[PDB]
Amino acid sequence: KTGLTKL
Amino acid sequence: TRVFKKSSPNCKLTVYLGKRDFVDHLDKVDPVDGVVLVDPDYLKDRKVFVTLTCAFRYFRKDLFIANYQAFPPTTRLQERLLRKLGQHAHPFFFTIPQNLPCSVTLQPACGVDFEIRAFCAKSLSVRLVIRKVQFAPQPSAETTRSLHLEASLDKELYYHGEPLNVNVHVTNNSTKTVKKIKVSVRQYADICLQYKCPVAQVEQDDQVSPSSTFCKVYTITPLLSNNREKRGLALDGKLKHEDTNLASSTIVLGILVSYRVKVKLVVDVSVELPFVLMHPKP
Amino acid sequence: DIQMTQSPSSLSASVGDRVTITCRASQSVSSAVAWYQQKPGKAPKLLIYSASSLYSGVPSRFSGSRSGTDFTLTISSLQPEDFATYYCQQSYYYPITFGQGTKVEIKRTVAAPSVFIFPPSDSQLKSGTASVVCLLNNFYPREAKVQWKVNSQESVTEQDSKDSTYSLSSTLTLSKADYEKHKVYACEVTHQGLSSPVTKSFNR
Amino acid sequence: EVQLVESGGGLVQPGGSLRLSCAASGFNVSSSYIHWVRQAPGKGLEWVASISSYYGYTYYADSVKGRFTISADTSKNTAYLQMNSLRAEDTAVYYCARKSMYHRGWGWLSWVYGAMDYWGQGTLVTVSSASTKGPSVFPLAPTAALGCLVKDYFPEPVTVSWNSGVHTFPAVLQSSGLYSLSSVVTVPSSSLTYICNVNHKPSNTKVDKKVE
Repeated sequence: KTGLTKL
Repeated sequence: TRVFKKSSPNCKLTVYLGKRDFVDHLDKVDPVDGVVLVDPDYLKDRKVFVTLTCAFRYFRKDLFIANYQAFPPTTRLQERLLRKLGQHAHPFFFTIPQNLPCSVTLQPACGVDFEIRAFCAKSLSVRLVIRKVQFAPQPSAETTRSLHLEASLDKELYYHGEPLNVNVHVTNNSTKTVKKIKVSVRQYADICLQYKCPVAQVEQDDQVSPSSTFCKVYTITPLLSNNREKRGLALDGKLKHEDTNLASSTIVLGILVSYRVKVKLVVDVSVELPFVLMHPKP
Repeated sequence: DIQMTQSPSSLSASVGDRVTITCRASQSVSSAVAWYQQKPGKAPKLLIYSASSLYSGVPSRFSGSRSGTDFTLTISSLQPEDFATYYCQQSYYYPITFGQGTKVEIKRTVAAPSVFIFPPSDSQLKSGTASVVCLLNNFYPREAKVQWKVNSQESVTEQDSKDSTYSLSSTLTLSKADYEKHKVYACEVTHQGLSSPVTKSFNR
Repeated sequence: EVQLVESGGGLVQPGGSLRLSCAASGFNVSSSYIHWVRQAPGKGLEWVASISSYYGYTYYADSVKGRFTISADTSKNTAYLQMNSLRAEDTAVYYCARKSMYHRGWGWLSWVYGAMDYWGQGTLVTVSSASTKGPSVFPLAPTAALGCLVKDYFPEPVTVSWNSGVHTFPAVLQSSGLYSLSSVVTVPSSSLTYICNVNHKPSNTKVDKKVE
């Protein structure tokens, strides 16, 4: 499912 | 700062997306810009495409489909996403036509949904569910049944959760005596390929005797608390089965949601007023 | 639940010091942490959310970060006004759980307890409950012990506002008959700043 | 501006009951998770209960599940916490705070339960099976120190005075239920008159003692 990394 | 990532079990294909709820400004929809980060060996000859779907359900009535060829190629957020990935990250850029049904469903799926599907194949996968939503940008009724009933609302646009005030004025000059007064909220959810819904009812045993004047403000508030067991209740867009609000009031093909306040004197003289129920731009 | 342990149980520091408090969660947390700077008596004030977000209005000297399940709160310059208790609270599951406080005291040169002792007056002995009182004033740091030699209620004041000092008072309450049975009473003060226990005594 | 007003704090015997009203200004009880927290005397906060009107979500701590019950009135924009079977351990100062459901970017974040960013002022909730009494004031006599021992009163506060060097020691709750305290001052033995004045407004008991 959807992960969530940084930018 | 933040970006939603989604890939396949193989993980060869990754989709990076800036937002997941695009505000319909009614003149420009936040463009669906993302980034496809592929491994060269897993596609070789076959191309990489991304599809924007606006499926209407109840029956998959896909009101819109658009395919964008991520590879071969055909925004600052995209720039920053790519600089961390290099060449084999390719952008895509979809534009939602303004004339689409906003994200809305029903409490039992059924309704409307947008979707970004990323797939690699030689000729025309990651399933990223987004939504299209809208922000919040003096009713008066008089009926001479004599039994004069007047009802007014302080303002037309109320945010979700915010309570609604109903100024009532009953000048009963007739021989009939009011037994009750009901200020009800009706949510009409028309499925266009219209059904009523009572969500809140402050029924008060306020009786106005002949040749009398009655005047006080009622406070009614539609909440999901007591609506949980209402089949076909229009709820806003559900990302991955979150818990959602009441379907906001559409501002005009899909499902049309309207909200009105009805003033009823159980003697029956009634009036009705429309109000708008969309969240405020935070 | 989630036993949101915190360390240290308490720490000392002067102006300009860099304090560091670690909030460790028994189970995995997902950036759901906040740090409340409860001043003495007042209501807790939010400092950190998302485990690293400086809450609006909190001075920039405060900061928080994450290194897994063990979040950290740091104060670049511990100002004279940044003296309170700091509770960490996971907002992920329910029931929410807070830390256990980490008082940020003041520091001063170790001082010895000026120890006085007080026997019950005649007025009290007439009533029927004799309450001897051992007062340990101007004693630093808080950690000290008082032993009663012949049912004690240490009444520890707060950090003295003049020079960062404590006043402690051990009250020993006894019945008239049992109090009269014995003759010699004494309170022994054992303090980290004391080379040896300071014993004070009196007779019935 | 956003504020919460906490009211309904007074004595109640153990096994009694109370009700605390948290009136919210600047926002609605339908777009916010309202949490009743508490702090015992000289301990750390503990989450008691928390509700959200829009979804009708109720959450209780394991220690106050069944004994406490929370709800809200959106018409009045207020949160009401009914406390039943109040015990001595339930004694505390009870605070009420809120977590805005906004700032998801668009709408409600039904699954944050975030940090409570606005607290009220905290109202003192007591529990005790005892009736108000007046303090008993005794003298403590021998840099000679001397003081007044003000014992067995109910409830706070006792305001002692002296006619510099005065250190009032936080009152403690004895086994019976009353509050005990001492108040001392150090003066040179060379000039060892001192009069201590104890005031107990709740029972309007005023005493004066002479120590020297």
